[PDB]
Amino acid sequence: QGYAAEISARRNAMDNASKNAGDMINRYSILYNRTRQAVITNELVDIITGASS
Amino acid sequence: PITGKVTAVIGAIVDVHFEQSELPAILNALEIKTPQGKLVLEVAQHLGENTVRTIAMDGTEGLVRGEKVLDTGGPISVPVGRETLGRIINVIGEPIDERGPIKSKLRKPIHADPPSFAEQSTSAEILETGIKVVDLLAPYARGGKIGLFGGAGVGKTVFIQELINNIAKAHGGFSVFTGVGERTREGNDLYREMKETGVINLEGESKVALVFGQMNEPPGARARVALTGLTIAEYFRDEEGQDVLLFIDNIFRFTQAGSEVSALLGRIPSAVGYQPTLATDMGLLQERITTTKKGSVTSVQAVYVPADDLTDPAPATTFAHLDATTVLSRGISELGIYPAVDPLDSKSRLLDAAVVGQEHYDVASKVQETLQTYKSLQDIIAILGMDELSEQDKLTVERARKIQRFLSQPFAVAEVFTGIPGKLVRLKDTVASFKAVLEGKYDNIPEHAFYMVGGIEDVVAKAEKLAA
Amino acid sequence: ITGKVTAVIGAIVDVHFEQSELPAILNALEIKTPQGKLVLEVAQHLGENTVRTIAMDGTEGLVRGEKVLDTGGPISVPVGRETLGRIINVIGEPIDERGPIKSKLRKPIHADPPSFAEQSTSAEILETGIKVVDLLAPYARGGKIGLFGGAGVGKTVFIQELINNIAKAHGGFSVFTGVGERTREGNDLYREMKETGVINLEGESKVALVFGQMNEPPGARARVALTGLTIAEYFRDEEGQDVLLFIDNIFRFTQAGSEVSALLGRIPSAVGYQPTLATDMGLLQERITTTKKGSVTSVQAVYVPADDLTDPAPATTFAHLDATTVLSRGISELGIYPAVDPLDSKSRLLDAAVVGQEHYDVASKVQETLQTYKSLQDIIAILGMDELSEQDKLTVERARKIQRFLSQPFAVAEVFTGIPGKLVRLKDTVASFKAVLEGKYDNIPEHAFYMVGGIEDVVAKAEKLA
Amino acid sequence: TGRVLAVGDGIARVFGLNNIQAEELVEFSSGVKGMALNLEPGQVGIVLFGSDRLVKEGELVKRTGNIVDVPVGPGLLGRVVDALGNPIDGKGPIDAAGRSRAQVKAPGILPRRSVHEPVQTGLKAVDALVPIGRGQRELIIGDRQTGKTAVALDTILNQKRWNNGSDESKKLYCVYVAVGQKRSTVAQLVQTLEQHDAMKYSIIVAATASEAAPLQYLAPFTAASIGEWFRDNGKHALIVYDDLSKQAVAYRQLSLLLRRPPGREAYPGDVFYLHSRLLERAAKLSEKEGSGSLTALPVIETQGGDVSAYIPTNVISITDGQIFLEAELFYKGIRPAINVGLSVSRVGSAAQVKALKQVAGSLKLFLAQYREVAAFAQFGSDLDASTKQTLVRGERLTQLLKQNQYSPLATEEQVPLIYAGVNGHLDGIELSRIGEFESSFLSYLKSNHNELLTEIREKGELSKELLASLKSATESFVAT
Ligand SMILES: Nc1ncnc2c1ncn2[C@@H]1O[C@H](COP(=O)(O)OP(=O)(O)OP(=O)(O)O)[C@@H](O)[C@H]1O
Ligand SMILES: Nc1ncnc2c1ncn2[C@@H]1O[C@H](COP(=O)(O)OP(=O)(O)O)[C@@H](O)[C@H]1O
Ligand SMILES: [Mg+2]
Repeated sequence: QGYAAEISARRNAMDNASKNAGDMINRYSILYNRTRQAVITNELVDIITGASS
Repeated sequence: PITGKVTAVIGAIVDVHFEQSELPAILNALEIKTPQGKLVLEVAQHLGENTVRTIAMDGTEGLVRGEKVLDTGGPISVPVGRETLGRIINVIGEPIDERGPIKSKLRKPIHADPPSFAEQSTSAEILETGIKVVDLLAPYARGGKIGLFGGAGVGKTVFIQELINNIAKAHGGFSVFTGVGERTREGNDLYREMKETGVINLEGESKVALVFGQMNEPPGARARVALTGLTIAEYFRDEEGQDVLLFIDNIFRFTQAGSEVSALLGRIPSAVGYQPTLATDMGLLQERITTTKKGSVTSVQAVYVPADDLTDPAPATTFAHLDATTVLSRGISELGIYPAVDPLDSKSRLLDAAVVGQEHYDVASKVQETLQTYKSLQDIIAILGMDELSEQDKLTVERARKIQRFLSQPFAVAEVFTGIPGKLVRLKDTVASFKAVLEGKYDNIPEHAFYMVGGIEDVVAKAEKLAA
Repeated sequence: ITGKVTAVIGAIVDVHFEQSELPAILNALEIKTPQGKLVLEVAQHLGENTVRTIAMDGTEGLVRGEKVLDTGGPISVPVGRETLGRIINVIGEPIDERGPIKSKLRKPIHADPPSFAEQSTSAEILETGIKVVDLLAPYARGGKIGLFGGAGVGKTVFIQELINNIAKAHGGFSVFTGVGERTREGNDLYREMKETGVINLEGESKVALVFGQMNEPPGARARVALTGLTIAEYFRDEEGQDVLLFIDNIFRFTQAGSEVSALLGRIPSAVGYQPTLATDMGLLQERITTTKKGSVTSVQAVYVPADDLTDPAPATTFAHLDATTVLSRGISELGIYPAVDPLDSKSRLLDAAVVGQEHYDVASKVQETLQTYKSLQDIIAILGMDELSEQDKLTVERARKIQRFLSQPFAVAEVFTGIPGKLVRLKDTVASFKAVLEGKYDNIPEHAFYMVGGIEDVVAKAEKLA
Repeated sequence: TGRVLAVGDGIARVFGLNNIQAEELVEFSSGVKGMALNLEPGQVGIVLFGSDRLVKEGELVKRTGNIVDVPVGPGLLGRVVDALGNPIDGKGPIDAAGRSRAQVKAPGILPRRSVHEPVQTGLKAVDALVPIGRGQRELIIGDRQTGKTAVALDTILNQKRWNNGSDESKKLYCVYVAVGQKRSTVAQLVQTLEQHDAMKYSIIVAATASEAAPLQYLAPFTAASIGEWFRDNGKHALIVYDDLSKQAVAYRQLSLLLRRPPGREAYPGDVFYLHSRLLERAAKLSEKEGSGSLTALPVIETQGGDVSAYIPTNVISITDGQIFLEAELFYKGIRPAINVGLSVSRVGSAAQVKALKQVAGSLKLFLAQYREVAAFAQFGSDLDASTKQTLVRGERLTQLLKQNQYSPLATEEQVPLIYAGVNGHLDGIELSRIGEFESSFLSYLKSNHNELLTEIREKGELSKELLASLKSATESFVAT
C-alpha cells in the first residue's frame, strides 16, 4: 500500500513540477525578449553615436 | 513639361536638380527613360538649392549624373476599375502578366488622405464570410483589419481564395491581392492556383486584381506596393459602392521595407532598429482601410512575428490596428478539419453582445466554453477513457467532438482539387445550427454526420443517408 | 622627399608635403627626436598634399611644423640568418642590446599573399606528444594551429610546452612573435629559451624573436605581427626552409586594428570592431601558407574575451585554421589539465585517409562516449547515476575514465605541479584509448587515469594506489 | 578621365568622371581597378579591387565604359576564376560564349514554373527527408565546422552519374562560390573535385580572404550570372554560395567605409536587398522561356547556433527551406549531422523522386515519434511497449542515415536501405553493425537482384509487383 501511495504521490509531484517549470519558462521567455530588444537598441545607439560625429 | 537633371546616385537614393521654382512636391513621381523602360523616382525631400532627394522604385545601376528627369506632376498613378481584374500589376502600375496594356479609363494617385472623421461609420458591424467557424467564433469586421496567422501546409491560399469567392458571391464586391515583398515563386504559385480555381479567368469575368512587389524589388517599391493595392481597392469602394476585400501578404515586409527606406534616407533608427516613423507610417496605410457612406474596404493581412516575439515593435504596432485574428493551425489540419482555423486562438473584438446580438454572443460563448472544457479534459480522457468522467463530462465531451467536426466546411474553390461540392453558409443558419447542437436537439446523431457539411439541414440529410 | 607635421592627435599624425609628391600609403616616415627616430606609417591621403599616418612610438613631445623624412618604402626589417637568436621590435631594430643586426638585406613588412597557383597542399601530420591533441585534433605541418582560450585557462603554458616539444625537434628555423602580450611572459619565454639552448648567445641558434608587447602604441601592436611574418617569409621563399611561426597573441592584432580604426575615424562595426576586420585578418593569415618553395607551420594563441567564442575576433580567426585546440575553463575547473575541450577542438586532418582507420575509429568513439556522457550529465545532476540503465552506467563510467585520461603532466607545468612531465607518442595514445574503450581496464579506479602518461602509467598508478 | 582627390580605407574619391555610370569600372594609372559605387555632385566614390597602396592623390583615372560584367558560356567548365572572371588556375584564357552583367533582374512572375524535378543530393537524409528540386533555393545553415561544405560538395559530386550521359535535360552543371575562404581551402576543393573527375562539369568562382572587399561582394552576383547562362539556354545549373555571411560582411565593410548609414549590427539598411537580389535569380523557367533552371544552395554560418541574428533571419526568410546542421549531432557521430526537426523543404515532396517518396513517407513520422520519445531512453527500466518499440526503430533509422563523406548513393541504392529500415527488418540486427548491414545489403542486391535496381533506376517508381519483389529480396538477405 505504501508503495502504491508513493508512486502516485511522485507522479503528482512531478506533474506540479512540470506546471511550475512551464510557468518559469513563460516568465523567462518574456525576459529574454525584453533583453534581446534592449541589446539591439543599445548596440545600435552605440553605432549611431560613432557614425554621427 | 518640367525637367531636371540627376546630380547624385547613391544606392537606391537619387538626387535631382531642377531650375528655379520648378520643384516637384514631395511624393511626386519622376520618370527617367532607360533601356529597361521607365525608372520611377519618388520625391522624399527638398534639400534646398532647387535640389530634391528621391527614392528609386527600380535599380539605379547605369544612371549617369546629368541624366534628365521628367516630372509627372503627381504621385505614382495606377490604373483602377474593373479593367484591373485578373491582371498582375507592379508598384508603378504597369502590367507584368504580358497580356498587354491595362485599358482602364481612370488612373488614381496611390497617395491619398483617409476619410474625414465626419465620413466614418458610427457603428461596428459584421461582414459575413460564409465560413461557419469564422462567422461564429471570429466574425470579421466590415471595413476592418483582420490578421491572418499561419504558413505553408495549413491551406492559407485556398482559404484566401474562398474568401475571395464568398465575398464576391454574397456581397458582389471584388477583391485586390497584394504581395508585399514575398517570394516570386509563391506569387507564381498563387497566380496558377487562382487560374485553376477560377477566381482569375482570362477568357471571362474574374474576381480579384493582383499587385505584386517581390523580394527582388528595391526597398521603395516594397514599401509603396501596399498603397498601390490599397488604391485599386479604394476605387471599387468609392466609385462602385462595394464591400471590397484587400489581402496584404505580408504586412511585416511593408514595415521592413519602410525600415530600409528610412535607413537609406539617413534617418536615425528607432528602438530595435525600426524606422522612427513606424507608427504613422503604419497608420497612413491602415486608416485608409475603413467603412464609409458608400462602401467599405476590409483588409485581410498576413502578419509575420519575428523571433515569435509578440512584443516586437512591428507586430506590436500591427496588432493595434487589427479588429480580429484568424489563426490557421497545422494541428487542426492534422485532425483532418479544414479550413483548419483554430477555434480558440482566433479572436475578434466584434464578438460582443452589443454588436452581434445577445443570441449570437451566447451561442459563440457556449461553443468556446465547450471546446475549452474538452481541451482541458483531453489528457484524462485519453488516460482513463471517455467513460471514466462524470455523465455531464461525457455528455460535454461528445458534444464538443460533434461541434468540432461540425466546424469543418467544404470550400467551393477546393472543389476543383477534391470533387466535394462547396458550401456557403450564411450567419443566421450558422447560429441556428450551433444553437440547436448546444441544446442537444441532435445529440443522437453520429459524429461524422457533421463532417464536411453545410448547415444543420445537411447534418440531417447526411445522418439519414448514413442510417440508410 | 620631406614634409612637415601639421596635426598631432594621440597616435595619429598628419603630415603635409609641399613638394607635391606624396609618400604612397603604408610608406614609412621618420621624425628625429631625442628618443631616437619616431616611425610613422602612412594610412590615408586626405587631399591637398596631406597624409594621415599612425605613429609607431609615443607622440608626446611632437611639435607642429616638425620636419619629416620619407623612407621611400614600407617599414623595412632585417631578414635572414643574421636575425636568429636576437630580439627585434616592430620597426626592425634590435632590443637585446647586443648591437646592430648585420643582415645583408632588409625587406618590407607588407607583401602580397602567394597567388592561387603557388598554393601547395600537405597532409603531413605533426606529432605533438600530447594525448588529447594527437588523438582528437592532430596538427598539420604547413598549416595553422589555433590555441583558443580565455584568461588563465593555460594558453601560455600550452604554447611553451609546444615550443619545447616541436621547436627542439623541428629542423627548420623558427620565429616567435609576441604581438602585444605581457612583457613578463615574454621575458620568461626568453629566459627559458636561453636555458634550453633554443637560443644561444654564442654560435648557432634556431629561433628569431620579435616583440611588440602591449605597452606600445596601437600601430606597433598591429604591425609587429607582419614584422615577424616577414622573417618567416624570408626563411620560406629565399632559403627554402620549412618554418615554424609561433604567434601570440592574434587577438592583439585584431584589437590593435580596432584601436587604429577607431582613431582614424572609421565608423565602428559590431561591438566596436573595425569595418576591415575580415580583410585585415585575411591579409595577415593567408600570407602564412605552404608554397611550393617551403612550408610555414604556425601555432597561434588566441585570447577569447569573456570566454565568448562568438565574439567577432575569435569568430573571424576560426575560419583560417587547420587545427583548433580550444582550451576550456569548465574542463580546467574539473582539474583536467591541459584542459582542452575534447569536442570543440577540431582538425582538418582527422580523416581516415590521413591518420588511418584505427586512429579515426578510436577518436570517433572517444567523441561519442564523451558527448553521451555530457548529455547524461543533465539528468545525473538531478537523479544521480542510480536511475541510469546499466549500459548508460557503463558508458558514463568509461567516459569519466577517458575524460580524466586525456589529462597530461607537462614539463613546463613543474612550477604548477610536482609531477615529472612526460611525452606520449601518438601510436601509444591510440593503443591506450582503444584499450580503455574496449573495457580492458574497467577494473581500474578512475583516479589512476589522472595526470598519467600512457596506459602503462595507468597500470602502474593503479597498483601504487592499491 | 578624373583626378584622385583622396585615398584611404580602400576608397578613392575622384574629381571628374562626369559621364561615368553608377557601378561602372574605372582603371587607375597604376593598373588597379575599381567600381564607382558613389556618384555625388562634385566627386565619385570608387571602391578599389586592389590595395590602396597602388593609388595616391593626384593620380589620373580612366573610365572603362563598362558596368561590372563577367564572361559566360560553357568554356568556363573546369576552370577557376576570380570574381571578374579572370582565370586563376594558371591555365589558358577563358573561352566564353558572351559577357553578362553581374546584377540583372530575376525572372518575373509569369516566366517561372513550379519546381517539379529533383536535384539528386546523394545524401540519404537530404534526399529522403528534406528533398531539393531544380530551381529551388535551399539554405544550408549551421554552426562552425558542422559539415555544411561537405553537404554541398557531396551534392556536387553526385552529379557524376548523369553528367557523363548524353541527355542535356538531366545533366546538372555546378558552380561553386568561395567567399572569404582561404586560398588553401579552395585549392584543396579543386584537388578533391579533380580526384573524383568532377571538375569537367564544375566552375569555381573564388573571392578568397585577402582579396579586396568589393570582389567578395561581387563574387555571388557574378557566379549567379555564370549560372544564368545555363539557365537561359535551357540547361540546368546548381550554384553554391559558400558563404553568404562573409558576403554580407564584405558589403558591410564597403558601406561603412563609404560612410553610408548603418543599421542593425552595423550592416547597411538594405542588406536584405542584397541577398534577395542575389537569391531570387534562382528559378525554374517555363517551356516558353526555355525550360532551364538555376538551383541555389546558400551556405550560412550561425555563431553559437543563433538563428535570430540579422543575416540568418534575412536568408531564412528569402529561401524556400533549410538544411540545418547541428554540432551536438556531429559529436554524437550522426554525420552529416542534419537536424531533421529543424530542416524543412517547403517545396518538398513535389520535387522528390517518386520511388523514394513512396517509402520515405513514413520515415518522417517514425523519426518524429522517436524525437518525441527520445527522453525515455534514460528510464528504460519501465517503458511502455509502444515507447520501447518506437525507440528501437528510431535508433536504427537514425543509425542508418549516417553516411561517410564523399560517398553519395544512387537513388536505387537509397530505396532498398530505407525500405528495409522503415519496414522493420533491421530490428533483428544489432545496432553496432547496422553500418555493416547497409554496405552488405547493397552488395547483395547488385549481385542477386540487379534487375530490381535497374528497374528502380529506369522507371523511378515502385510498382506493386516490384515492391513485393523488393520485400522478398530484403527478407532473403536479412535471413543471412
Ligand atoms: N559525413 C561525414 N563523415 C565524416 N566526417 C565528416 C562528414 N561531413 C563532414 N565531416 C568532417 O567534418 C569536418 C568539417 O567538414 P566541412 O569542412 O564540410 O565543414 P563546414 O561546416 O563547411 O566548415 P567551415 O565552417 O570550416 O567552412 C571535416 O573534418 C570533414 O571531414
Ligand atoms: N599542465 C598544467 N598543469 C597544471 N596547471 C596548468 C597546466 N597548464 C596550464 N595550467 C594552469 O594555467 C594557469 C595559467 O595559464 P596561462 O597560460 O598563464 O593563462 P593564459 O591563458 O592567459 O595564457 C595556471 O594557473 C596553471 O595552473
Ligand atoms: Mg565550409
